[PDB]
Amino acid sequence: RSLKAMGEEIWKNKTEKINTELFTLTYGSIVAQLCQDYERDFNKVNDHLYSMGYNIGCRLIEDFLARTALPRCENLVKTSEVLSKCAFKIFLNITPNITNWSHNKDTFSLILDENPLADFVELPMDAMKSLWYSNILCGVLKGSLEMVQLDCDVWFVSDILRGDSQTEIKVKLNRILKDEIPIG
Amino acid sequence: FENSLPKVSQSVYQMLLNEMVPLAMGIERQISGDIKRLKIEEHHTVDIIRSHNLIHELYKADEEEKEKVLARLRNIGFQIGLKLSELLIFSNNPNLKFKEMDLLLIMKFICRDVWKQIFGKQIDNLKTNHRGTFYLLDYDYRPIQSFSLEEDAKNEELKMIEPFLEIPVGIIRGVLSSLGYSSEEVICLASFIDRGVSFHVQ
Amino acid sequence: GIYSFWIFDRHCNCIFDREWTLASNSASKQNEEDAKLLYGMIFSLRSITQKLSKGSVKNDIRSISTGKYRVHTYCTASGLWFVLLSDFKQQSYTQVLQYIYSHIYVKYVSNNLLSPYDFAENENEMRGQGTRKITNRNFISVLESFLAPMV
Amino acid sequence: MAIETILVINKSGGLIYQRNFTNDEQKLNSNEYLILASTLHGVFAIASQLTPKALQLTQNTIPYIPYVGMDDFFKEPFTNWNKSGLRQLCTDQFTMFIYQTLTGLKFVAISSSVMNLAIQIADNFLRKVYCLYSDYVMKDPSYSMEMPIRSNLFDEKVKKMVENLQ
Repeated sequence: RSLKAMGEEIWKNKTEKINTELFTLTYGSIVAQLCQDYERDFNKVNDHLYSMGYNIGCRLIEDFLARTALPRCENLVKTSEVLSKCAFKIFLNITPNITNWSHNKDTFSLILDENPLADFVELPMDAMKSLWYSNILCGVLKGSLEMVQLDCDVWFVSDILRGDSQTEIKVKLNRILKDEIPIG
Repeated sequence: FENSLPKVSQSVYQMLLNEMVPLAMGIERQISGDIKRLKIEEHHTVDIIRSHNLIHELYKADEEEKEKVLARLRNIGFQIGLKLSELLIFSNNPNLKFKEMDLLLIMKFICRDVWKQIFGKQIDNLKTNHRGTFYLLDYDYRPIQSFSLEEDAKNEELKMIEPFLEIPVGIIRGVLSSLGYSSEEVICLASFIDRGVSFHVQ
Repeated sequence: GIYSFWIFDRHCNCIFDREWTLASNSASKQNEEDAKLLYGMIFSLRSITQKLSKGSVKNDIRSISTGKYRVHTYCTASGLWFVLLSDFKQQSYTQVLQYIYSHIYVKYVSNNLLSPYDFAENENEMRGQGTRKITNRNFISVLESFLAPMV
Repeated sequence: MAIETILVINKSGGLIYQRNFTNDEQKLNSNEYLILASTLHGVFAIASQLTPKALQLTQNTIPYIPYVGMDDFFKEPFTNWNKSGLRQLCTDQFTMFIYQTLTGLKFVAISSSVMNLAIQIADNFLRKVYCLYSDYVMKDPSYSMEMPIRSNLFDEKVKKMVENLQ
């Protein structure tokens, strides 16, 4: 009944496979491709990762809505509820936590505990200060939320791999999309 | 025997596997060496294409640029194949030692375990010419069930499916070159007999 | 009873339509007859449903019954509509329409990279009258495999 | 079955009568009921307009009599004047029962009960409120034609009918 109960409930009728030894090294191999093809550029790789993320998030939102039938969200309470309590539950077997909203509640942050996209990577010295790793997630959280009629913008703040501070993602409502009704 | 160790969904991996191909087309057609879209970032702009238009750009691709694409697909399959084989090492399969003198004994490894790990099922048939040429078979290749053919235009649909086959070419090439060397290895079609693709190796 | 079946869009274009009694399945004499005015009916009764809503959760329309026929409908959260017409012999078809959404549209259109996701090909004439293609080899075959055993 | 909000519209315009009675609350009523009544007036014509390929006949279009109310108003099964027109609407929170009359005048009962026989008891109840409309508004000399209902007597003639229903 609750959004915890549905997100845990889909794990009794979801086809599954191993989270190490596949799906970590897929992302690692494509980021190795982007690193070696741009001659170790550290910011264009974020752009191409965010592009491929936007495309996979726009293609993934339909499977999320068909897997559990839910009404269209409207604020950053229901999105902050639905994300952290079923979406990463049924796609990554994890659950992040929500903190650091503003006074008008027009933002929040997305502190993640066990990111399964970067398990024992330890990025080298030059990439440690000018590269973000998990930009496929920021692309997904742009492209998924842009198709439920909300413009959005989702950005990393810090992550474990280069920094002592945790893995978190900042996010702004950036207005609500207007559905276009008439003929003209 | 029944190991229940941590896991994620099959679907997000299968669709990431499917969008590795327009990732390769996007990384080649945009190498940044000096209709599309545009997005808004903070003091920053990206400009993208969508996937099916890029597969249609592969339909209008240059011939030498097409084989310049297909080296990258077997390269990325090669990387994930050698690393995935290296993790299989933890399994401690008792078949093989090194350099594969008995080549079919590790063909009895790949069909039993590697295709089980990537695609959830065994390779259903393997036929053996004894000159090193081994004849793979599977009735339903798993990441092309979701690729819908269009209405009565299957001659385009074959040409737009078979560049997704270079990833398991990379898989079996990478697990062979994790065990020592490189020899010739190609694709087939093999129209199935009861309601997908075949592979040759040395 | 499944006399007709239509698919609408986030950008409000009829993108797929099926007519019963072995009628045309293509998206071209059946084009724009009932397509805009059926959108006007579903949009209007949805708008007065959303205007008169109490509670935390807004409600959505399920069925519209006439004397002749009955209309079952289903919305997504992304703005895509499944509608179907029957003749009062059976009760509500929201299980059937959600099975269509969960087993045919996602399996052979959305996660199908090879056809586009529902959209207008970057038109400024995305306000209406954009004819589109949700035709496939296998989508219509599994759809008529499911739908035709009930009549 | 159970009726919770009553609406009487014009045959050719915005509505004449509206009561959100027996909901012990305040909901908005000002100037959006005219807009929604005009859209019901439009989409009755739109819902009649499209034809599925039936091409048969009434082989029908007649209920019975459940003794709804409280000497009733009629003791026999009767007939219907909307063969091809909207009859109910069904949502999550409410079902709206509509019944029009042969002169073109329609009557709307928004019912908060959730999810065949409901059509029978609805058509019987709305024919009875058509009878009280004819017997208590059309007889009034102060009531001009196609104006909002001002009769205080029609109020406790219908409040007692609804509270006799449940």
